[PDB]
Parts: sequence; C-alpha cells; structure tokens
Amino acid sequence: ATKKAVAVLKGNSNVEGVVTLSQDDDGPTTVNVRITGLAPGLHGFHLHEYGDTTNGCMSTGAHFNPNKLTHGAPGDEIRHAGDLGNIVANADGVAEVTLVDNQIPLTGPNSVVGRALVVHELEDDLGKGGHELSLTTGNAGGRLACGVVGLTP
Amino acid sequence: ATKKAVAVLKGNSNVEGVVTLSQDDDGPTTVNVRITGLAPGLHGFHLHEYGDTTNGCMSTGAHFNPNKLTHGAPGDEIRHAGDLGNIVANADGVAEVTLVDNQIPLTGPNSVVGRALVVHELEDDLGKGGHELSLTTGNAGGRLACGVVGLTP
Ligand SMILES: [Zn+2]
Ligand SMILES: [Zn+2]
Repeated sequence: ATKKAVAVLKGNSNVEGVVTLSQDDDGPTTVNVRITGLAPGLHGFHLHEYGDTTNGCMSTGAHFNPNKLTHGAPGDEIRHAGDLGNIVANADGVAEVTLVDNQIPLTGPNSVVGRALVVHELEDDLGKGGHELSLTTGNAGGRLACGVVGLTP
Repeated sequence: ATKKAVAVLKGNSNVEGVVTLSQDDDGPTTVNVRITGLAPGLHGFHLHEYGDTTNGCMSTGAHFNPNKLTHGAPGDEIRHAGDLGNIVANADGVAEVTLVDNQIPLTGPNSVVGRALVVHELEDDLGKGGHELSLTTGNAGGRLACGVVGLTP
C-alpha cells in the first residue's frame, strides 16, 4: 500500500524548502528533501513532536520520541524516532538528498502525519559531542525553517 | 482520551489566523476559529482534502469528501465532511467563532490531521444557490488563507 505526505518548510530567515515522504505498509519511509538558502555545510534535520507553528518553529516541541530514548544518529540503536541526522548544503546553499528511515511511519500509532520537519542552524553532533545538549538536541542550534507534515495524492 | 490539533492560516494577502481543534473518542470535534484581516461579512470556511501547500492554497484540493456527496450546509444531510459553513467577519475584519462538527474526527479513517483548513473570499451559498459551483465549492470564491492541521499537546 502507498501513502504520501509533504511538508513545506518556512521560517524566520531566508531558508525555504519542500520535503516529500512516502511509504508502503510496514515499510521504510522515503524522504526527499530540497531546501535552499542554507549556509554551506552540515545542518541538523529532524522530525519534531508537534505540527504546532503558532509561536514560530519553537512550538513544534522536541524531537519526536515515542520510545523515550536519548538523541542519536540515524544508524544508532539509541535514538529519537525523529533523528534523521544531517543534511548537506552545497556551495550554493542548497541541500538535496534522499533519506530512508524506519521510525517515521505515515500510519499507525507512531504516524508522523501532522507533526513537523525542522531544519536547524548548526551541525547535528549525533549524540557523540559530550555537551549538555548532545543527548537532547544534538546541539544543532536554532530553528531555520519548519513545516507541518500533510497528506498528498 | 482527548486529542488536539491546530492550524495556522496564511496566504497570498493580508489574512492570518489560528484554528484549534479538539475531540474525545467518537465525540464531535470542537473548532475554535480566530482569523484577522478579512473583509467584513460572511466567508466560506471549509476543511479541504490535502495538507499540500506547495502551489499556494490551491494544492489543498477540494472540500474533504469521504462520502462522495455534494456541497451543503453544516446542518444538512447531504454535505461534504469538510463543509463547516460560514464564518462572520465583524466590522474590524475579525472572525472569532466556535463551531462543533461530527464529520471531521481527529482519529480513524476519516481523520483530518494532515489536511487543510481554508478561509475563502466570498460567502458560501450552502448548495442552495443554483449556480454551477453551488454543488461543489458553494461559489465561495478564491482562497484567502490556509494551514495544515497539525498535532498539539
Ligand atoms: Zn534527537
Ligand atoms: Zn463542500
């Protein structure tokens, strides 16, 4: 079975983007990211708890964390469901990349439809940074843009 | 066992707003609307099919219609699930209103999480307008603002 969703990223900056998600059944979720206006380099890219955009990107809450674990890299055992790792922005400030993930379904109890995708200001340290923020946010800095994950055909 | 959702309405104009939704169980959904910058008068306010905002408010598709019926008023029998009727904008351009509805749940197959709320430019004619558009859009005109329905605490 095929389910699809999209997120339009906007924020208090010049960062804009589109993200599409698709999955079939218990399958993994394929994530296609295109974001422009980023500073060249690595950027944290996470799926956050809430699709609330009232008070800017902050209302989206923390990283989606159904298994109540600590922050990690996508390939780690111990990680938040929403830890998608880093996005690389090229010399033109554009990040295009396709990710695959197990922990962000489009159906079921752990569905991420109606939650948020956020692109961050700094590199995500994947938990291994030994900073106080390492085990919660990855020390990825402020929030550049976000969007609610909504349904598409 | 209470579910909650929110939608932040923006668009190609000067209309902005917040909408909050809540339901418990098979219960009705409560909708709290606050929209500013509207022209004084009646405005169509509908829940559309898709949370897609790629190409403005147009990507959100038509009125959410799981039962494949024609356009109607909220109290009719023959109506789209998304037909919430009209919103009244006072002399200052502000519409505050609390609606209750049966056909826009926050769980189950007919969930509206990840879909869109749209506020329209003209009065919704509730189907009884005998225009070609009367049975599909209510002839409510262009789309002033929309937002994706996302989860909150
Ligand atoms: Zn995390
Ligand atoms: Zn309708």
